Amino acid sequence: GQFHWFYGISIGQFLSCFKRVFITRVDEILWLLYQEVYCQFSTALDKKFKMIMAMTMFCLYKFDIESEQYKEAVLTMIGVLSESSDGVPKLTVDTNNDLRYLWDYVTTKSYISALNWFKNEFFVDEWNIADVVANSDNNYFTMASERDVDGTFKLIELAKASKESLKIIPLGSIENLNYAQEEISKSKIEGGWILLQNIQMSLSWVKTYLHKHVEETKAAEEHEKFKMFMTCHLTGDKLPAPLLQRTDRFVYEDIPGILDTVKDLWGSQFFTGKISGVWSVYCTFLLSWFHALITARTRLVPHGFSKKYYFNDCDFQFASVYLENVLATNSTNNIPWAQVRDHIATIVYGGKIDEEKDLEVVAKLCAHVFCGSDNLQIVPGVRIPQPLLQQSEEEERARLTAILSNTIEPADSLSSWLQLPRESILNYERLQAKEVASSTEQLLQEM
Amino acid sequence: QDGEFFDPIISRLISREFNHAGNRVTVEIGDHEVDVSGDFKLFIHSCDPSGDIPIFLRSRVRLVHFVTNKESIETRIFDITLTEENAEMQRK
Amino acid sequence: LANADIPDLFQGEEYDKLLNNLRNKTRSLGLLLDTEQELYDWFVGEIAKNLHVVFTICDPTNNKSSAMISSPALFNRCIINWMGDWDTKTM
Amino acid sequence: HHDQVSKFMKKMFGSIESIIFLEDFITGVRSVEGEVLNLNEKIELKDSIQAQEWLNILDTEIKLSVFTQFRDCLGQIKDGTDIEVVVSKYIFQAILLSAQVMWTELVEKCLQTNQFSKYWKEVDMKIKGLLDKLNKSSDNVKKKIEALLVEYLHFNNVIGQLKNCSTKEEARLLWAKVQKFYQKNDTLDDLNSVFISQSGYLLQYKFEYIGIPERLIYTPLLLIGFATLTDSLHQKYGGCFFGPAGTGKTETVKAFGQNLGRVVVVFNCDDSFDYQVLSRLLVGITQIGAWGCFDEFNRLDEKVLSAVSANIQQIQNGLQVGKSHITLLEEETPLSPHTAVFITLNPGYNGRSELPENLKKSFREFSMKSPQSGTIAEMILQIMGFEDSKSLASKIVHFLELLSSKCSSMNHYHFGLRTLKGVLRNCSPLISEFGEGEKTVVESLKRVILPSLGDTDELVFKDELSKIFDSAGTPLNSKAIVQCLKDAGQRSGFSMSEEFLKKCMQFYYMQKTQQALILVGKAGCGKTATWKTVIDAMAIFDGHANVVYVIDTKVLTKESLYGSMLKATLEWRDGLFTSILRRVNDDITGTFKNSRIWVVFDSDLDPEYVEAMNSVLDDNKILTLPNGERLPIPPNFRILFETDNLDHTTPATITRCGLLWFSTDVCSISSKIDHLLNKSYEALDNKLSMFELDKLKDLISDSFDMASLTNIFTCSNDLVHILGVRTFNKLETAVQLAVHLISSYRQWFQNLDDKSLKDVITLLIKRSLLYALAGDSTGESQRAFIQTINTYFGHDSQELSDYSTIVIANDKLSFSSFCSEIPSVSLEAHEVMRPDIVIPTIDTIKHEKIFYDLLNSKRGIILCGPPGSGKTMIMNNALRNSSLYDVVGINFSKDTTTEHILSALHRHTNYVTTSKGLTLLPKSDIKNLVLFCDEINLPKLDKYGSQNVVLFLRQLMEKQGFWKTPENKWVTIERIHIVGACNPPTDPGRIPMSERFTRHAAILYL
Repeated sequence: GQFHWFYGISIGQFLSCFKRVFITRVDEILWLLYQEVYCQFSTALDKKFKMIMAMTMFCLYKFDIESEQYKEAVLTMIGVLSESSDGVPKLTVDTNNDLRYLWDYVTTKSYISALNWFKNEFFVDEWNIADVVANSDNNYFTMASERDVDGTFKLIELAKASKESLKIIPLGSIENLNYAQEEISKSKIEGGWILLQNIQMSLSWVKTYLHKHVEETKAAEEHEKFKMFMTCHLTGDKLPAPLLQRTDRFVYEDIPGILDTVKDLWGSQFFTGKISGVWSVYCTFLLSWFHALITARTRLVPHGFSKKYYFNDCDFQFASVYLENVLATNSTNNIPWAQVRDHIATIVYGGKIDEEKDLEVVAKLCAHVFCGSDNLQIVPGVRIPQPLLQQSEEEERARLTAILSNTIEPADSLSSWLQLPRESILNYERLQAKEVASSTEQLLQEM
Repeated sequence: QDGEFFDPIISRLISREFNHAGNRVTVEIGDHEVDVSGDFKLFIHSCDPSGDIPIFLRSRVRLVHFVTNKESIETRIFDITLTEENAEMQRK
Repeated sequence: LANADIPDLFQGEEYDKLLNNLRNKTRSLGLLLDTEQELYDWFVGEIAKNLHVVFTICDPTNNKSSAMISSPALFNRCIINWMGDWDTKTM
Repeated sequence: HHDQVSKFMKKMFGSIESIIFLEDFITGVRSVEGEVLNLNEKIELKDSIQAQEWLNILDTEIKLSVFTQFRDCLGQIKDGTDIEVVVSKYIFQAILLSAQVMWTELVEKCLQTNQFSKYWKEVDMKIKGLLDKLNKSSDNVKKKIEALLVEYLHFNNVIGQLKNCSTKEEARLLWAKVQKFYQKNDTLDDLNSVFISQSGYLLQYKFEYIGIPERLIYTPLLLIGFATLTDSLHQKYGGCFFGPAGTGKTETVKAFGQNLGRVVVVFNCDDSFDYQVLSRLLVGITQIGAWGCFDEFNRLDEKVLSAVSANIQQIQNGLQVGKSHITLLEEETPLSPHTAVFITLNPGYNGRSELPENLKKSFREFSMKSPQSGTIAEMILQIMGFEDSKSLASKIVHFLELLSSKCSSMNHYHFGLRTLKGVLRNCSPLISEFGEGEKTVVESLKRVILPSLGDTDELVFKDELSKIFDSAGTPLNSKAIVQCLKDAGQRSGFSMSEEFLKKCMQFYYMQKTQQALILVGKAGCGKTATWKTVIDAMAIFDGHANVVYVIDTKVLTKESLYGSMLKATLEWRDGLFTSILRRVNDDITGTFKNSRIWVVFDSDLDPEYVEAMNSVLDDNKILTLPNGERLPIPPNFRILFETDNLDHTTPATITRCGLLWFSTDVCSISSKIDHLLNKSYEALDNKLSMFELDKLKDLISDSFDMASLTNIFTCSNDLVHILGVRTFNKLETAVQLAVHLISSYRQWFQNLDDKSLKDVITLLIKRSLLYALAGDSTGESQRAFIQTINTYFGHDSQELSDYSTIVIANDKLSFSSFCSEIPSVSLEAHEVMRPDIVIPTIDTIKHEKIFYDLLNSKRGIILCGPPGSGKTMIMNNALRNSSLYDVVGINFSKDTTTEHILSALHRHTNYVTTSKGLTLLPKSDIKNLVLFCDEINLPKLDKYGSQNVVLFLRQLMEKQGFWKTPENKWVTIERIHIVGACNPPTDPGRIPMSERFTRHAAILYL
C-alpha cells in the first residue's frame, strides 16, 4: 500500500480473513492462515505483486518451519534470480527434492516458471473474479486494471452466467453523471447489477456525490441483492483512500493473445453494416492484424518498444476512417498502398510516439502489414491472399474469418509473430524475474 | 484538534503557571492576563504520528497513543483463535 | 553579540531620533562628547554592559538548535555551559 | 459617437485594429498589422441604429469583401499577370489565397505531363522578381512581400522535390502530404467555394480576415502538424500537441488557422487568468464557430483545470455527436459545428504533460519536435540572395553538426539551429561586404562560433571548417583597425600579445552585429582591458566618442536597477539602468547622436536580472517597464556583460547576445609587470620630482629580470596557500609594494654607494616578492620559500632572512641592516584586559610592519587566520598608533547588507559636492580612513550563489566609486581603504569568496 495507492489493507480485512481459517494443530492452523491470506489478498494485486507475495509468503513459512540448510539454499537461489549474487546451493542426496526441482527451473534459464513455482507450492485455488465476487459480502467493488485492457467485457459474461441484471453506465458529461445518479438509486431498489465505467475521469464528482452516497448507503445491505462495480486504471488518478478501503478490490490481469485480439477486432466489424467495397474488408482485416500486433508489442518493453505506449480502439477507428477515405478517393487498383503506410505509421499511430527509435518500429510494421502483393504472410503460419476476382463481399468476410479459425498461436508467438528476436524475450523474462526476486529480498530484511 | 501545530502562547497554560490573587487566578497569554476558572479543562488532540511536537510540550504533556497498530493484531488474533480453539475457557 | 547593537533597528530617521535622545541622556549624566562617533560608542558600550543574553537550548542535537552553537557570534561571546542530564545522585 | 467602437474591435476580431468611416458610411477596416481593407458596399449608418445591427453586417461584408478581392485577383493571375503587379493593389490575405489556388492548379496538371522544369524556373523567377521589388519598397508593402515570399518559397520547394521523384507514384505520394488549395468551379455560396485538401481530407476555407501576419517558414514538420490537425478535425475531434517549450505549437495552430482563413483565439492559460472570462469566451467561440487554442493548458490550477476541462468536453462531445445545442455554464447555448478546441501541452519537471482523463477520448495528442534545421537554413539562404542555397544549407548544417560531435561537451556551447539562425542573421551585413557566397557564410561562422570556443575546440573548428568548405585567403578591415588598436594599448599601458590582439579583434567585429555582448573569463583574464582597449580604438578610427556606464549588476536590487514600484501608492521612480537611458532617449540635450553609449555590467549575471531586460536582448530593442512604459534603445547604445562564470544563465540568454570566451589570460607574466610598473610610476609623478622619478625607474629595471622570477612564480604553485589566489593576480601585490618600498628610501639614494644601493633594492624586492607569493602561506612554507627566492635570484645579492630588515638612524642619515628590535611593555593590573592591548612579539612587529607597508601601497588587505591568531589586533594596533590612518569597525554576519556598510561609513564620512569629481565621499576628517570588515567570508549568497556585500567592496576597491542606491548618481570615494579579516574557509560557517574580489587584496595568513 506504500508502493501503490490501490494496494490497501485494513486490520479488519486480515481479521475477517483469519476467522475464515476455522469455519501439529498449531502447525496446521499456521498453514491454514498462509493459504487463506494468499487466497483473499492475491485478488487485489497485479501479476507482479502476486508473484512478489508468493515468493515472500513462501519464505515467511519455510524459514521458521524448515532447516537452516534449506534457508541459505533457497536464498542463494533467489539471489541468482535477482542480480544480488550467483551461486550453486548446498547439494545433498535426497536431502531436499522440491528445492532441487526449483533450481532446475533457474538453471534452465527459464524465468517465468521459477517465479510461478512459489504459487504452486501454496497449494491454493487462485480465485477467479467470479468466485471472489460470489464469496464477497458487499454491494460495492472497484476493479482497477492497466490501460491495455478493460474488464468491462469480463463483467458481461460474469453477469450472464449468474444473476443477469447487467447495466453498463459510462460516466461522460453532465448527462452521464446525471443519468448515472438516477440509475444508481433505482437499481439498488430493483436489485440489478450496475457498472461505472472509468470513474477516474469523472472523479471530482466522486468526492462530492459517490463518496457521501456509498458511505450513507448502509441500507444497501438492507436493499435487494444488488452489486455495484467500478472500473479504474492503476496508472492514473488516485482514488480517495476512504472510499477505496470500504469497497472490495480486484485487478483484471487477463491479457489476450495476438490471434485472440485479431479475432476480437474483426468480430465487431460485421455490425457496421455495408457501405464500402469488398476490397475494403481486406484492408479492415489487414488493420485488425496490424493493431493486434502493435498492442502485443506495447507490453514488451524496454525490449520491444522504448516506453509503454497506449493504443486505443480510437487508433483503429482513425486508421480505418483513413482507409475508407483512401479507397473512396482512389480507384480499386491495389497500388494506392504507399501513402497508406505513411499516414498510418506517422499520424494515426506515430502521433503519440515521440522517440525516434520507436517511430521506425511502427513504420517497419506498416512495411510488412500493408505493402504486399498476392501473398502477405502476416505471421509465419498464416498467409493472406488479396481479394479473388469473384468479388463476393459476403464470401470474403467468411474467407477472412476462416483464415483466423485455421490458425493456432504458437508457443513462441512473441518472437515468431512480432518479428523481434527470441533472445530479447528472454532478456525481458529475466528482468521481470529480477524485479520480483529483488522486492521479496527487500521485504524479508525489512521485518 | 491539531496538536502537531502548536503556538507558544498556550505555553503558560501547559506548564502550570499562574499568578494567584485573593479570589482570581490569572494566566498570561501572549499579552493579556486572563482569569482561569478551574472548571476549565484542556485536551490536545493530534491525528498523525508523523508530525513532531515541540520538546517544550512533549515534556509537560501526557502522551497517550490511541493507535490501532500492527502490534494490536497479535493481541486480537489470540482472542479470535481462543474463541475457536477453547470456547469453554474464553467464555469463563 | 558580535557587535553590541543591531544596526537595522536604528537607521535613517530612527537613527536621528536615537541620536537626539542619546545627546540628552549623555549630558544628563554629565558628559558631552565632541564628535558623532564619540556618541555612538557610548551607546554601544552601554548596551554591552547592561544587556545580558542567556540561551536555553534543550536538544543541541536538533538542527535548529545546532545552528545556535554553530553561529560564530554566539559561540565566541557566549559561555557554553552543560547540564544535559540528571545524574543518579541528583535524581 | 460610433467611432469609439473601433477600440473594442481589436478584441472581438483579433485581426483588425480600427475601423474606417466616411461618418455616414463605413468605407472599410484596418488590421493590427497596418493593412487597409475596403468593403464592396459601404455600410450606411443613422444615429438611431444599434451597434449589434450595424457590426453584424460588417462581419458579413468583411468576409465577402475578402472573396471579392480574392476572385478579382485569382482571375488576374490566371490571365498571365506578374505577381509584382498584383501585390500593389490587393490585400495580402487575398493574394495569398489566389497564389495557392493557381499554384495548386498549375502543379496538378504538371504531375500528369511531368513538365516540372518549365514551371520551376517560372516560379523561381517570380521569387527573384519579388525579392528585388522588396528592396525598393515602402515599409507597409514590405511586410506583404516578405509574407508572400514565405509562400512562394514553399511553392518552388515542393515543385523541386516533385521534379526529383523516381516515378510518378513517388510524386503522387509527396503531393498528398501537401496542403492543396482547391476552388469549386461548379457552385454558389461563394464563401463556401474554397476548400483545402491534405492527406485525402478536405476542409472548407472560411473567409475571415487574417490581415498580414508573420508567416512561419514551411517545414516538413510544419506540414505534418497541419496533417495531424486536419486528421483530428475531419473526425470532429480536438487537436492537441504536447512537447517542449519553443517548438511553436501554438504558432502552428495560429498558422493552420490562417491557411484556412481563420483568426484563432489563443487563451494563455494561467497567466493569472480568470475562469469567469474564459467561460464567457468559450460560449462565444461555440456560437461564432471559431477555433480556440489553449496555449500551455498544463499550467492551470486544479480547481480551474477541473472546471475548464469538463466544459471543453461539452464542446467536443457536442461536436462528435453534432448536437445542435449543448449545455455549458448551466445554460442552453447553440453550437456551431465549425467550432474547434486546440490544446498545447508544455512539459513539467516530471514529464511531458497529459490531458485530463475525460479529454483523452475527445482529443488527439501529437509530439512536436524541433525542426531538422537543414530545411530552415536553405530557405533563409534563399531569401538573402542565394548563390547556391542548397549547398550552403547542407554544408553549414553538416559543419555545425560536426562541431557538436567533434568539440568537447562544454556548457555554454550551443550548436542547435538557434546558432545557425544567428550565423545567418550575422551573414546579411557580411554579404554587403563580400558576396552572397560561401565565403561570407565562412566568415560568419568564425565571427559567431569562434569567439565562444576554447583552445582545444578552437582547432576542431578550423580543421573541420576547411574540411567541409574552403573559401579564401585574405581578410578585409585587416590593417586599419589593428593600428588603431595597437595605438590605443600603447597609450593604455598594455602589451599586444597573440591573445590580446585576438580577443580585441573578436570583440571589434562583434559589436558591429551584436548590441548585447558577453565576456566570460577567469578573474584577471583581461576583459576590462579588451573592451576598454577596443572602445578606445574606435574613437580613433571612427571619430565617435564613447560614453561608458560601468554598473555592478548584483550590488543593486532589480528595483534599484530597472525601476521599483511601491505596492499601494503605485509611485514610480526611475532606477539606475532606466535612468541613464532617459539621458539618451527622452532628452538628448547635448551630443548623444554622434556618441557611442556603452552600459557595462561588471558583476555576475543571473536569470532574474536578465529576464527583466530580455526585451532589449530580443529583436524588439525596447525596454518594458513593470508598470507604465516601453523605452526604445538606439543603435549607439550597447550593453556589455563582463563576468567570470555562466552557470546560472539560460541558453536562450546566450544566443540572443554575442559571447566572447576568454580561454586564457590575454597577457604574459612579464608584460603584466611592465604595465603595472608604469601604472605605479604615474601615481608617483603627481608627488615626486622628475629627477627622482627618472633615477628610481632606472633602479627597478636593472635590479629585477624576468629570467630569475620565472622560477620563483613557478615555485609559488608548489606551495600550500590559505585563501588561494592565482599567481597572475598576485602580481599587482608585488609591484605596488616593491615600488612603494623603493620610493620610501628615495632620499637615501641620492648620496649612498652604487653597489650598496643595489643591495637595498634587491632586499626590498626579495621581500615584496615574498609576501605577494607566500604571504598567505604557512610561514613554515614562507621560511622555505625564502630560500627558494634566494636560490633563483643572483647568488651574490643580499640574501633574505626570516626577519631581515633595513634600518636608518634616529638623528642622522645612516645605513645598516639589523633585524628584530623590540620595545618592552609594562602594564598595570587594571590594564590587563582591554580591547586594545598588545604585548609585542618578534612576530607582532614583523606582521605589523608588512601590514602597514601594504596600506602605504593602498592595496586592500585580507588577514586570514584562525580565531585568536591576532589578525584583528595587529591591524588595529598598527593603526590606533599612527596619525595618518583612522579605523572603522564593521562586523559581518551571515546576512549583512551593503547599506550597513554605508551607514557605518556615514558616521565617519562627509560627502562634498566639488565640481572636480561631482559627488565625492572622503572621510569626515582630513587624514586617511580604514574600513575594517571583520568576518568578510560570513555573508551569504543569492540562491544563485553571489554575495553582494563582497562585490560592493570589490566595487570600492576596483572602481573607486559607487552608484547611489536611492538618488541614482556616481560618487567617487576619496582616500578610503578596505581591510578585512576572515577565517580559513575550510572552517565551518564560512563562505567561499570570489576571485574577482580577492584579486585586489594582499593576503597575509597569520
